[PDB]
Amino acid sequence: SIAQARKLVEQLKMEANIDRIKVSKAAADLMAYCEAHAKEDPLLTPVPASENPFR
Amino acid sequence: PFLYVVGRKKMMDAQYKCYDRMQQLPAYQGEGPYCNRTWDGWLCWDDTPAGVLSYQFCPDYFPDFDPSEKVTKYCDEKGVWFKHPENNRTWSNYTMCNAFTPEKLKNAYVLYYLAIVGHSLSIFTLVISLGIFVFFRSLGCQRVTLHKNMFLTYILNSMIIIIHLVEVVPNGELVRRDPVSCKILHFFHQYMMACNYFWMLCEGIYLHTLIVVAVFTEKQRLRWYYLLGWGFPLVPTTIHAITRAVYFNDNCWLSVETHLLYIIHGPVMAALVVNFFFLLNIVRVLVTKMRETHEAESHMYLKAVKATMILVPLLGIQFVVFPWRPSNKMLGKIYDYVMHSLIHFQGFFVATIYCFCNNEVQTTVKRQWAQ
Amino acid sequence: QVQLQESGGGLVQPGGSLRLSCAASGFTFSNYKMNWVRQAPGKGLEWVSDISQSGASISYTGSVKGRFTISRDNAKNTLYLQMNSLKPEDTAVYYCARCPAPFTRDCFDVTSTTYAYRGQGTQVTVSS
Amino acid sequence: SELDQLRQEAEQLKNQIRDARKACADATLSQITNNIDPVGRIQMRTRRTLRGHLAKIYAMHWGTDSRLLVSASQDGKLIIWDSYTTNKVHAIPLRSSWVMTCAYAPSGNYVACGGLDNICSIYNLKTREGNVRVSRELAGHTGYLSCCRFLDDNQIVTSSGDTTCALWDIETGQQTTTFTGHTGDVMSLSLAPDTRLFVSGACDASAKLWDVREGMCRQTFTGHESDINAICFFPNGNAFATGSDDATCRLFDLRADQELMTYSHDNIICGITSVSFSKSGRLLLAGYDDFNCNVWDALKADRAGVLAGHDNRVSCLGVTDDGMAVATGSWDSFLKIWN
Amino acid sequence: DQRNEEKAQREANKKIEKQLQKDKQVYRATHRLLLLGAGESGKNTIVKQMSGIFETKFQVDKVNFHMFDVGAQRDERRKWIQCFNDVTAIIFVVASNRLQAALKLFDSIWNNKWLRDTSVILFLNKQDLLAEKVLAGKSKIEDYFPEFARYTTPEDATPEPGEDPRVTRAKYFIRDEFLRISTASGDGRHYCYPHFTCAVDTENIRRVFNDCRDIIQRMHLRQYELL
Amino acid sequence: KCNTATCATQRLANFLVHSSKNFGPILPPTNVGSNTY
Ligand SMILES: CCCCCCCCCCCCCCCCC[C@H](O)OC[C@@H](COP(=O)([O-])OCC[N+](C)(C)C)O[C@@H](O)CCCCCCCCCCCCCCC
Ligand SMILES: CCCCCCCCCCCCCCCCCCCC(=O)O[C@H](COC(=O)CCCCCCCCCCCCCC)COP(=O)(O)OCCN
Ligand SMILES: CCCCCCCCCCCCCCCCCCCC(=O)O[C@H](COC(=O)CCCCCCCCCCCCCC)COP(=O)(O)OCCN
Ligand SMILES: CCCCCCCCCCCCCCCCCCCC(=O)O[C@H](COC(=O)CCCCCCCCCCCCCC)COP(=O)(O)OCCN
Ligand SMILES: CC(C)CCC[C@@H](C)[C@H]1CC[C@H]2[C@@H]3CC=C4C[C@@H](OC(=O)CCC(=O)O)CC[C@]4(C)[C@H]3CC[C@]12C
Ligand SMILES: CC(C)CCC[C@@H](C)[C@H]1CC[C@H]2[C@@H]3CC=C4C[C@@H](OC(=O)CCC(=O)O)CC[C@]4(C)[C@H]3CC[C@]12C
Ligand SMILES: *C(=O)CC[C@H](NC(=O)CCCCCCCCCCCCCCC)C(=O)O
Ligand SMILES: CCCCCCCCCCCCCCCC(=O)O
Ligand SMILES: CCCCCCCCCCCCCCCC(=O)O
Ligand SMILES: CCCCCCCCCCCCCCCC(=O)O
Ligand SMILES: CCCCCCCCCCCCCCCC(=O)O
Ligand SMILES: CCCCCCCCCCCCCCCC(=O)O
Ligand SMILES: CCCCCCCCCCCCCCCC(=O)O
Ligand SMILES: CCCCCCCCCCCCCCCC(=O)O
Ligand SMILES: CCCCCCCCCCCCCCCC(=O)O
Ligand SMILES: *[C@@H]1O[C@H](CO)[C@@H](O)[C@H](O)[C@H]1NC(C)=O
Ligand SMILES: *[C@@H]1O[C@H](CO)[C@@H](O)[C@H](O)[C@H]1NC(C)=O
Repeated sequence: SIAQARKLVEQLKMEANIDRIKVSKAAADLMAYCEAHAKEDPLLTPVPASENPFR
Repeated sequence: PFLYVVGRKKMMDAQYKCYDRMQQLPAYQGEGPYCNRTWDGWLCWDDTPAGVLSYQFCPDYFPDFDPSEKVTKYCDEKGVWFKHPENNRTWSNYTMCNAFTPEKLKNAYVLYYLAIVGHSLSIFTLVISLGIFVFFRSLGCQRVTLHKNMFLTYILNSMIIIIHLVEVVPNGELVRRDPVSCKILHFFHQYMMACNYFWMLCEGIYLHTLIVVAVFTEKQRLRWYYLLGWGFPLVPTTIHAITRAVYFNDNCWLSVETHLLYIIHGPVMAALVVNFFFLLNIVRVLVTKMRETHEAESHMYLKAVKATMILVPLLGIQFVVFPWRPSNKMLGKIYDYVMHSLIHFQGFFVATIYCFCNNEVQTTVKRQWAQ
Repeated sequence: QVQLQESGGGLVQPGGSLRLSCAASGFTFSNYKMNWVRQAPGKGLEWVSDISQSGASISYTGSVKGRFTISRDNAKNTLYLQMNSLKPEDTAVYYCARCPAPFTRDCFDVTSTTYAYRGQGTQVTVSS
Repeated sequence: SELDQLRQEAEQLKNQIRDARKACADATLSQITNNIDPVGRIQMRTRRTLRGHLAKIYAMHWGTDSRLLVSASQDGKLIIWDSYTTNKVHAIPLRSSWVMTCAYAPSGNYVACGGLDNICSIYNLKTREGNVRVSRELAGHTGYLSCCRFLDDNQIVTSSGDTTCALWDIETGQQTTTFTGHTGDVMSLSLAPDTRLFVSGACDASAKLWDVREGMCRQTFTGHESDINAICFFPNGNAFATGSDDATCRLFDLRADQELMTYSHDNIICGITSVSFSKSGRLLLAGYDDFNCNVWDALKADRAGVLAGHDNRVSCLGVTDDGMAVATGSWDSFLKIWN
Repeated sequence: DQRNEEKAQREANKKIEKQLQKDKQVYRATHRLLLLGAGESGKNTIVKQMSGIFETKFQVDKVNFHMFDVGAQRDERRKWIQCFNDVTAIIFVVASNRLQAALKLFDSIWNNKWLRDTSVILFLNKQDLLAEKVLAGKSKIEDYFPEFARYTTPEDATPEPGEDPRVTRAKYFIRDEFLRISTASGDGRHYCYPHFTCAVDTENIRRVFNDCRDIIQRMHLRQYELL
Repeated sequence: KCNTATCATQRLANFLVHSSKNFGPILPPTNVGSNTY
């Protein structure tokens, strides 16, 4: 249990020292991506049977 | 008329048989005078003591004569047969022989509308049941496949029976003419009736091959069931029609007096008796499994009777346990009310048990309703 | 993250009493069946006792029946084990083990050597 | 003792990570998307029903052409379907019937599968004779194969019940890189769009972001209460969604390094078996043990529609590359295409 | 060339569907079994009597059986055990507190939502090893199972003629330990078939055949709402 | 005469066809009066 613990602490140090942006900023990029590709999403807006290969 | 020729032959048969019987029996021995033996136009009477009313069954010469009723002939105390007061001639009493009394007609029309309603209710429930098994493909299996064919026999047999009882039975003009078109409907009625009974045997063979013998199975071939249910009933129906068209060619083949009918009913009675032995083997196997799980004796009986009760309409067991109408008048009336209900509502019973009350069917259609 | 932290234990004379506590966090405590497991020195993990979600169904291993009492408090998100009449064979590291899935009758893998939903344990030593 | 020092040393770091994540949580996603219009009622209909599998289906994967798809059933068969005409293109008998995953190569020339045999088998679809045959058997995992995804015709990443993920060289058949760190069975993986990173979900209620080139774990995501059964990247590669046995779906952001949204409801008490995003990422589709698939509004955490045309546990689902249709596999041995 | 393109697809789909009919008959003819047991339960010797998973094939009365045993898989079973929800039966081998661990595993298998419709064939193995320990009397079952000291041999028991009541009561108590779990739930969808077995017994394969016949027979009776 | 249960429907049909019904009896009713035997 000693050797497994040295790697757990060493891994936690790598994940601790990372650059984190604000959640409001992160939520803004996800919202901006959906609106930018909203017209390109057939599941969000169903196309007529002429463009639907399954019909 | 052909039935007239049939009626005259039986009279001539009994006339010569009575002429020979009167020569066989010796003279009577009694202190008081005895009415001498004689043959009236229809029946044979032996030497009768004076002041005695003699009873005898009614003959079978005419359709309006009921062979269950009694013929009476009175011998006067002076030793002479009773004479009718109007004409003063030797007279036998045949007034009770009438089979179409207002009371007997009322009992028959009750059975008549019992058949029309039973087959109507059967068609409605079996068409819906057959549609459920056809449209819901998830229910599909070998058991459902045989049920579909079993359902169709009940549907076609019920439709033809309604046509026969509505378009042929009431129309006396059509029957008196005796066309080939009503003998055609009889061949189809008999074929679909025999197909119906032999598909009950197909269901029994398949279920007895699941529960009792070759339990692992999974290799059953429907081909032999299709040939037994749809194909073989053509053998006795064709043999019967040939002998009927040759030997007993009555109006629209409606008579049940000829023994040629046992060409079809004989085999179907043997097929349902086999279904009875399948039932006993399946209930016995079932009982041993309730004993292996140590089921209570009270819960063992209510589930064995239930399993027996739901297999009776499927296998046609009612035809085997009550295969003979009693001679007694009161018992015959109860037999008619019981057997006609079980016969004409059998298709409705099968559709209600094996489709409507089936747990696999219910959860399948209930999920689609919520969908 | 799911965290189970046991407390209590230590050195106790043979025949004494001991009460263990398991503070849970990171999950809906009331939705999970809880377990107590222990690992004797040199031996493998073994199941001790469990308790249902509402605390109605309670089971014990045969060696501790009549001596151990398990209980839970869903309001405080805590699991308890009242150890009475302790014997030297009871010396082991006792672990608080949660069943893997909520709203389940079965409880798999709680005695596995690498089970994730299990605390770090508390040492109980019964010796004179 | 020495164990207490290292165990407490790890405890101090978890507080530092939790405190750093709390500092970035100034506002939640539910508040930023409070003013956007809802997607309304999403009514999708079954357009195709793919029949032919004998036993329960465990996995499926769309081809990059958005027309062909491969499905894996525990009867020991890989079937490649033409979703347009429902015709079967290939029927591949498997050596081991206990297959738990399948993958379609992006080039369309290969498919992969694996399961309780602990082997990822590669099948060549473009054989000269015209009969699909095994091209490579990738052994080395000490546990069942749970997921596999092609990086290209020569590289594939696998996840296994041995708590590890591995990168394979198909030509050599050796593990180029082994990804360790999970403490439970890894159940699913999802490649980033640029194939530079990938995320994995495991039975330790945690998800980890891995670097393919370096082989190390960049970030570890927590928040689920039970085993994570499914994972899928957001189309931009900056977020991912997970489905767990805790009857919830969660959205995690890489740059924020924390959960952003939880997709749950009081009626749902069954685990999630599969997750996938729509083309724009606005819709989050999820398969459930209750035989139904729920369409969630990924931005507003509201349920938008239900795909309830299955009679058994939904085991897998996938959205085409062009976003035109969604395929659902289930334990009822049928695959359905929804539009 | 639109017609010729779709024509070859229908012809290729025809050859596939023809092959799938032959595989369907074989798949439905074979009965699949999952063999579970501890490391020292004795299941390895039973495989000898006849990789992540091992396969064993044997035929009894023209019936094919496909038995599977887990190989290189971790002791965490809650995920991979779901693959065996459609097997004919689970063969659970138990060495007659290792016994308590088998009871807990049996309880999880019996109560798992995906294994609710799966019957279990229970092999109470090591019956000759169990007999020797009871005749000696050094190790008492009452220490690990306190309710055994008040246990009484059932009336329906059928022990061997050459067997003392100490061994008969001991083996039947272990059987009731598992039967209490099996009869507590199920509501008649699956059943437990316990057998006092030995690793060298030749009736083991016949016992699996008889239980599978009983399993299939009750499955047919359930489809007709007869039982 | 077919007396089995499988002949019950036919017996009802054969009885009703000989009753007068709509167009009259198939055969003339039997006279059982003083003039007859
Ligand atoms: C509750 C949900 C399910 C509902 C299911 C319903 C199924 C159908 C029920 C129909 C009920 C009405 C039947 C009417 C029969 C014809 C009417 C006609 O006037 O005859 C009346 C009666 C007496 O006739 P008569 O006066 O001798 O004629 C003399 C004729 N002359 C004048 C020519 C001589 O008919 C008799 O035959 C009585 C028997 C009627 C038929 C059976 C009725 C019971 C059906 C039970 C169905 C059970 C279904 C259960 C479903 C849950
Ligand atoms: C629809 C209305 C009619 C429904 C009719 C249902 C009939 C069956 C329902 C009851 C079934 C259980 C009882 C059967 C009768 C008694 C059998 C003998 C006594 C008995 O139990 O014998 C056992 C051994 O099996 C034996 O000795 C052989 C048992 C063989 C049973 C065969 C059953 C055939 C049923 C056929 C039905 C046909 C219906 C036709 C309309 C040993 O018992 P024990 O000594 O351990 O304990 C006895 C405690 N009292
Ligand atoms: C739950 C609702 C649905 C069901 C409703 C049931 C209603 C029950 C009550 C009404 C039953 C129908 C009406 C009575 C019919 C009686 C038929 C038998 C009596 C009888 O006449 O016996 C012989 C004919 O049957 C024979 O030749 C013997 C019978 C054939 C036996 C075949 C093997 C049966 C095995 C045992 C099964 C269980 C039977 C009891 C259910 C002799 O005829 P005859 O012309 O000399 O008569 C002269 C006058 N009596
Ligand atoms: C979907 C929900 C679940 C559904 C489950 C199944 C439900 C089944 C329902 C029953 C279907 C079959 C029975 C048909 C109706 C009953 C017929 C009884 C006899 C009958 O004709 O009744 C009256 C005559 O009765 C009499 O003169 C006395 C007759 C006494 C003996 C009756 C024996 C009946 C045996 C069969 C019963 C079967 C029950 C189901 C197993 C009618 O004549 P009327 O009133 O005009 O007469 C006036 C005289 N003055
Ligand atoms: C009312 C009168 C005119 C009916 C005369 C008999 C025939 C015109 C029909 C009636 C019912 C038919 C049967 C209804 C159902 C079937 C099952 C069918 O096989 C299946 O359903 C298996 C799957 C398939 O092949 O579709 C083969 C034909 C057959 C025997 C049919 C053969 C032709 C039959 C005997
Ligand atoms: C009153 C008249 C119009 C009745 C005419 C009835 C015929 C149309 C029926 C009677 C027998 C039937 C046959 C009975 C049995 C079979 C075998 C059956 O075989 C299978 O379906 C194979 C099943 C398998 O083995 O897997 C195909 C239909 C067929 C030829 C049936 C075709 C329709 C037939 C000739
Ligand atoms: C003799 O004196 C009377 C004979 C007969 N009188 C009638 O009242 C005949 C009754 C009419 C029968 C109608 C039944 C048809 C129903 C079939 C289908 C019903 C349900 C199916 C749903 C799909 C006469 O004609 O004189
Ligand atoms: C399971 C319940 C179904 C109820 C269905 C109700 C209607 C069924 C059809 C009834 C037909 C009755 C025909 C009567 C004919 C007559 O009296 O002459
Ligand atoms: C479903 C049953 C239909 C029964 C139809 C019976 C009448 C049509 C079949 C016979 C047609 C040829 C004989 C017609 C009568 C005649 O010869 O004048
Ligand atoms: C048109 C066909 C004429 C000849 C018919 C002969 C009689 C039927 C033969 C096949 C009977 C099959 C009975 C079931 C057998 C089984 O289920 O194994
Ligand atoms: C299904 C085939 C038979 C259908 C019914 C056919 C009826 C034919 C007409 C009645 C029989 C006439 C006499 C035929 C034999 C003879 O010439 O003596
Ligand atoms: C299984 C085959 C059965 C065949 C049955 C054939 C019956 C033929 C009967 C011929 C009539 C015998 C009695 C004389 C009747 C008459 O007078 O016409
Ligand atoms: C399946 C078992 C029975 C098979 C044989 C059935 C024999 C039926 C015999 C009928 C004889 C009819 C004699 C002439 C009767 C008449 O027309 O008056
Ligand atoms: C399953 C077998 C059914 C048998 C049905 C038999 C019906 C009764 C047959 C005889 C009726 C009485 C007349 C007999 C005349 C004679 O034997 O010569
Ligand atoms: C003219 C003869 C008519 C005979 C009618 C009854 C036929 C009964 C057939 C029963 C078949 C039973 C087969 C048992 C063996 C099996 O299929 O496994
Ligand atoms: C009745 O028969 C006897 C024969 O012994 C005969 O002597 C007598 O005259 C007969 N009487 C009548 C009225 O025929
Ligand atoms: C004939 O029989 C009937 C019925 O039994 C009876 O009422 C009548 O008195 C008998 N005699 C005559 C001459 O009708």
